[PDB]
Amino acid sequence: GAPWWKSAVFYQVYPRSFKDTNGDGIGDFKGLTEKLDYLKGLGIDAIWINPHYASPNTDNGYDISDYREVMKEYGTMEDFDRLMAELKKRGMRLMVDVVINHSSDQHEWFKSSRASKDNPYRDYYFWRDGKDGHEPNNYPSFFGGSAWEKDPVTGQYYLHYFGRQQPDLNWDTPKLREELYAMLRFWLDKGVSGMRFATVATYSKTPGFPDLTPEQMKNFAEAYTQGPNLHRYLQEMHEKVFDHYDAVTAGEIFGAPLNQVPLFIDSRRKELDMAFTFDLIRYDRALDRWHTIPRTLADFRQTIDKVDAIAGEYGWNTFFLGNHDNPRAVSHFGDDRPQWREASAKALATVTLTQRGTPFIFQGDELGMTNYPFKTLQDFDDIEVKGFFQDYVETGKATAEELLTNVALTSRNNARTPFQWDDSANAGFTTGKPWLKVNPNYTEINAAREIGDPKSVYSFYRNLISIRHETPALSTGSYRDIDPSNADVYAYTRSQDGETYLVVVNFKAEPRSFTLPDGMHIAETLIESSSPAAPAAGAASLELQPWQSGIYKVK
Ligand SMILES: OC[C@H]1O[C@H](O)[C@H](O)[C@@H](O)[C@@H]1O
Ligand SMILES: [Ca+2]
Repeated sequence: GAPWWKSAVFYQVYPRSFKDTNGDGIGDFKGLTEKLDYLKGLGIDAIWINPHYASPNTDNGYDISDYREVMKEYGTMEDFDRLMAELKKRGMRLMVDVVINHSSDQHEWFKSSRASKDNPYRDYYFWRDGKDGHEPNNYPSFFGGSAWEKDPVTGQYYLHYFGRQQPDLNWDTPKLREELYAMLRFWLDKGVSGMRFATVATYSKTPGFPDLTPEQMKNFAEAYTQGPNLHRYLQEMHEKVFDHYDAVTAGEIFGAPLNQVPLFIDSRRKELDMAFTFDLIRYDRALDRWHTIPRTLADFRQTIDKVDAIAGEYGWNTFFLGNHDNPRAVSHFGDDRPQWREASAKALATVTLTQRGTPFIFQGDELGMTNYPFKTLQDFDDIEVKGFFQDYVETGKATAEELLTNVALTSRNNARTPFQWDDSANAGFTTGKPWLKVNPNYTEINAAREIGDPKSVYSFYRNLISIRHETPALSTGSYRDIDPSNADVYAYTRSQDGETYLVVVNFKAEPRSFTLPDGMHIAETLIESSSPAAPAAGAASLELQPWQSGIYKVK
């Protein structure tokens, strides 16, 4: 049979922005725990939570200062234990985020490492002499400036691919590997069902740290995935940790060329179980990560087809249209204008829930939440944007205005505005002042309004989750794009054990038709959105309303 995770629907919870229960304006574990019935009723099998560890929060949990303690803002270890127990009560599973490319610079390992060149923890991190009067080499940081920071305590520089307060951990050091493996066991021994490995493809660094070529410089995120020992380390982690448990692992394979993805997820390789890739969600992002490039449905569907191709007989993909690092799904891939938001959000739900792979729904997407109307500099506050200011505005490459107009569309804060529970003060997320403002559209878009409405985005998601669960081909079926070149109507089949389903989604705000492949006809209509009526049994074609979606069994 297929592992539970291949037929699961996951929901991602960004705990900081999901539900606050003590009026400090930051979401927490008690808030999440209080909302499990809501997630269970939606039909969710397992939740992935963003990092929940002790953290100075320079990067909202991705800078961890103690891997064996809970972040103070979310609660205590007891609250974490209660979350797990309450999930388990409901037959639901927890996946946690694992951030072991780097720690906080406040982690005690780093506090020791920096003390001297002979410190026992010195090689828990990468320390190098400057060269030619400046940095060890020309590596840039994702979060601005050089990836090398001089520490005058020793006069050497340490490596940080991300923030200056996120020094990279040195996987070449076996005692470091052993500490990380022991840390992973600490959490898995508590009963955690899954682990998502953040930036998993950057763990291996190239011996000697030679300069990037100017080609590599223009795509340094890819260069940082090419360390010669990467798969050696992932295999060791599996041997020493995951072989001993039954937790699912997922890698956030950021930066890596798609053709390398099989090395991470082929089950025979004993590395990771499934891939988060970024080819789709960044399919319209420029190399600088902040400009957008126009794309069409043909580019969208062709990327999916390529990502599907790298999950062979033995590999497996996740599928997602949003996460805490990206704009809102309906804003990004749909049409978020008041007249099309609901219709297009339903369309994208149909896509999400009928893809081959394990779908992850990001918190709020089931309501049709949208991008935020940024109005002030403060609205954009985020370490990555601070870095774009450093790299692009201080250097005179762009004005602040150019940067913010563009980051309005791409800002990670679009995804981090509080979840909109109801139409009370701050959409019911907090009784205090939320850490990020609530989107003003919460008067219209909120869970309490949608749950009771048969025609809401929520109810559609719920109904799609039910259909997928009921229908094996829709989870583990083969996938085939009916016409990769079509830029109007996305259509595809899922097949398993001699049953074939057809998914058809108009991405245009206009009527369009669709002719089924010769020899194929409609047998039954499982569900549709924005349709006035279902096709007649035997139909060789369909008339589509704007943004209409449907799933059909064919014959
Ligand atoms: O840790 C640095 C970054 O790593 C991953 O890309 C995370 O998904 C992102 O939120 C984080 O800032
Ligand atoms: Ca709180």
